[PDB]
Parts: sequence; C-alpha cells; structure tokens
Amino acid sequence: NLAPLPPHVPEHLVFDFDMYNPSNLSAGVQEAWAVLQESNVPDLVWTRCNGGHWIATRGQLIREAYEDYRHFSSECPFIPREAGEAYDFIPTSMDPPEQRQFRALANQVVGMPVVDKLENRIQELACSLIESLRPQGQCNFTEDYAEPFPIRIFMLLAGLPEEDIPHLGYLTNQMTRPDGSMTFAEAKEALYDYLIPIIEQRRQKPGTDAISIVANGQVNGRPITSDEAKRMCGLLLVGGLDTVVNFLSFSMEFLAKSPEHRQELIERPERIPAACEELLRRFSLVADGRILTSDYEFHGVQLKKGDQILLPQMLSGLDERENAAPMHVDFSRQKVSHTTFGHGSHLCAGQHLARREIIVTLKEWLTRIPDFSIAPGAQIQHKSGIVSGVQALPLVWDPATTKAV
Ligand code: HEM
Ligand SMILES: CC1(C)[C@@H]2CC[C@@]1(C)C(=O)C2
Ligand SMILES: [K+]
Ligand SMILES: [K+]
Repeated sequence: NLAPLPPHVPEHLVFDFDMYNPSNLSAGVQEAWAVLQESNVPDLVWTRCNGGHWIATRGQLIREAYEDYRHFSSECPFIPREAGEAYDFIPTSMDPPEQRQFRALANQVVGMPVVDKLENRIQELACSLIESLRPQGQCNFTEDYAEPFPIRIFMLLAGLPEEDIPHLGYLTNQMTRPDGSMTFAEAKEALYDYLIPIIEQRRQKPGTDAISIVANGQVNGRPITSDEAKRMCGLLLVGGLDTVVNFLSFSMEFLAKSPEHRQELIERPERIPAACEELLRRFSLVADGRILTSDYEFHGVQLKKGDQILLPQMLSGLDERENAAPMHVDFSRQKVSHTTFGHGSHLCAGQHLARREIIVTLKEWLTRIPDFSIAPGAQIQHKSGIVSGVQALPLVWDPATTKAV
C-alpha cells in the first residue's frame, strides 16, 4: 500500500519501510528497524509507506535534525500526516522559543523533584507487586508488572483513580500502536473528554497532584488556559502509560534469557544505573519526527517544505557508528551512546522518573526472583509504532529459588 513517489524524490533513495509493521518483526522490533542500517540502505531514505515520508537512519543525522528546529518543526511530529496534524500536545507540538515556558511546568510535575517526592512509593509498589508474584512461579509480565507498576505510580502522581487505567491505557495505545479501530483524532478526543471535567474540577479546587499543578500553573505571565492544561495533561498521560510500560517488557525479556547479566547486577548493584543505560540503548523503542518548514538540502538530499521526516530515536544507539557491536548488551561499555529519551529542546522531561522506575525494577526483581526464564515454547511478539511494545511476556520460575526480603 504505497503512496505515489513525489517528483522530487530520486528512486535510489526509496526504501519502503513500514514503521507500524516492519518486515522483520519476528526477529525482534529493534532488529526489524536495524535493517535500515544495512549497507544497501542510504543514510537518508524515503519510504512510500504510510503516506510517504523520509527516515534518517544514522545517529548523526537524527541528532542534527532534532537540534535544528528551524527546518525540522515539531508542529506535525507524528506519522502518518493525519496523526501529526491532529497531534496538539504541549510542549511537544511546539518549537522553541514557544516551547520554553510550558517545559518548565512539565518539569515541575514529572521531573526530578517529583521523583524525589515519590521515591518511597515507587520502591514500595515495586516490592509489593513483586513479592505478590514471587510464590506463583509464573506471571504474564506485561499485565502483571509492566503495566500496573508505572501506571499506578502515574495515576498516584496525577491523583487519578486506578479504576480508569484499562480505559486510559487503551486510548493511549491507540496513539502509539493504532488498532485501526480508531483514528489518532478519535483517540485524542476520547482522552480529552476524560480530562476536561477533571481539569475544571481542579482549577476550582486546587490539589497537590500533577493535574492540579499544571491546570493552575503560569505561562507567559498569565494563567494557563483550560485548553492548554488539557493538551499538556494529555501528553503526561501518554508518557505515563505508554513508555516505561513497554520498555520494561523488552528488558525483562532480555534478562529472562541471560543468567550472567542477571548475576552481574545482583553481585554489584552499583552497576545497575549503567546497566539501565545500556538496556535503554539496546531496547530503545521510540520513533517520532518532524516536518520541514521550508525546502532544504540536508546532507545532499533535497527535502521539500511540508515533507515529513521520521527521526527514529531508537536508531541512534543501534548505529554501529556510535556503538560497536550494537546488538550486544554490554554493561561495561565505556560510553553508552543513545538518544532513547530524544534530543534537542524536546529531550524527555520525564526521564528521571523513567530511570528510577527501571533501576528499582531491576534491583527489586533480581533480589527476589534472580532465576527465571521465558515460558517453554512461548513465542514473544513485538509490535511497532511511535512507541514499540511487547504483546505478552510469559515468564516462569521455580519458587524454591526465589526469596522474600
Ligand atoms: C522509557 C521511557 C521513556 C522514553 C523512552 C521517552 C521518550 C521520549 C522522547 C523520545 C521524547 C521527545 C519526543 C520529541 O522530541 O518529539 C519525550 C518527550 C517527553 N516525555 Fe518522555 N519518555 C519516557 C518516559 C516518560 C515518562 C514516564 C513521562 C512522564 C509523564 C514522560 C514525559 C515526557 C514529556 C512531558 C515530554 C515532552 C518534553 C518537551 O516536549 O519539552 N516521558 N519522551
Ligand atoms: C513520542 C513520545 C514518546 C514522547 C512522550 C510520549 C510520546 C508518545 C509523545 O507524544 C512525546
Ligand atoms: K542507512
Ligand atoms: K499538529
């Protein structure tokens, strides 16, 4: 299902990669995307899939483009174009300098200070979920930990009821890995109709939750509007429910297959942060992009005003030009080069929360359940989109080899 090749695109640059269903998905999603970095593929290519768009395949190009917001605007950051145009989240649908005052407020609510605020709840919940699973000797990790652990901490941070998780998660999934059951526009308006009354309630009677803080915050000297508060809160939801949730499954799938990597962390837990970095590199999972604000020649390639370009955050750290043996997980890498949390002005505002959830998960899981594996004969299926994911991760273990703390 290819869109007609636009007249300005040389055919030697054509490579029909489908970011929502890559040909090589069975081998793993990161492997499926890494075909873009084989010798037969140029640095910057055009796919006719999903409406037609560019893809930069090298970390150097991806970083350069994310840095140069003048040519590569965030106004339409999603593929396909209908999704990008509908996408109005704050601050991600804005360029500098407009982005600035909204970013400060985002950081107030999901940045470092809030991690330090919630540290104990994060630790408490991980221990609680894991201890509860430990004597079963089995679990479906996606639904049993990967989802409830980060999502409940986010609902806690946002003061929203856990009753709304299955609903919210669904709409959020629709914006990252669409079912086809609803357009991006449908999903957004569903999420907005959920948020709107809550925000109004909380502008009238301010709480201490993230939503109250955003909705009563200040930008450009004035009160934030109800619409703006909604557009920021919408993004916070997506980040809360469809990032770390997916990442945790990739990591745990890997660890289920590598006993030596597990023991490495169990014996020297001070290496856990560096290991988190490496896993974030190897199992990077995000791919959005930008839109050309004008005709622009970029590394020898003529880009036209209005062209969309996908700038896969996932690819930079997999680029062999940035990391030798990129598909190998190596906790001792002197430098873990990646752009897993993005690059430029829109660098992830929630990355400290994310790292915290990852590091707590690694430590607390391996403490109690050091020895586990994927269920016998189970086939693990990855899914691809703006944020990549795992359909299910059946794990098994002998409870005799586990340990309560
Ligand atoms: C493994 C976990 C995560 C990954 C890989 C990730 C990745 C990213 C990336 C690549 C961007 C930049 C998008 C762009 O440049 O267009 C971004 C932005 C953002 N993310 Fe994260 N994210 C994660 C977790 C979270 C969490 C838990 C939150 C909490 C709500 C969050 C909140 C945000 C916000 C608010 C922005 C916008 C910052 C701005 O536009 O100035 N993220 N994220
Ligand atoms: C691309 C992202 C990972 C980043 C945070 C959530 C996400 C889906 C966005 O809309 C911005
Ligand atoms: K390439
Ligand atoms: K838009």
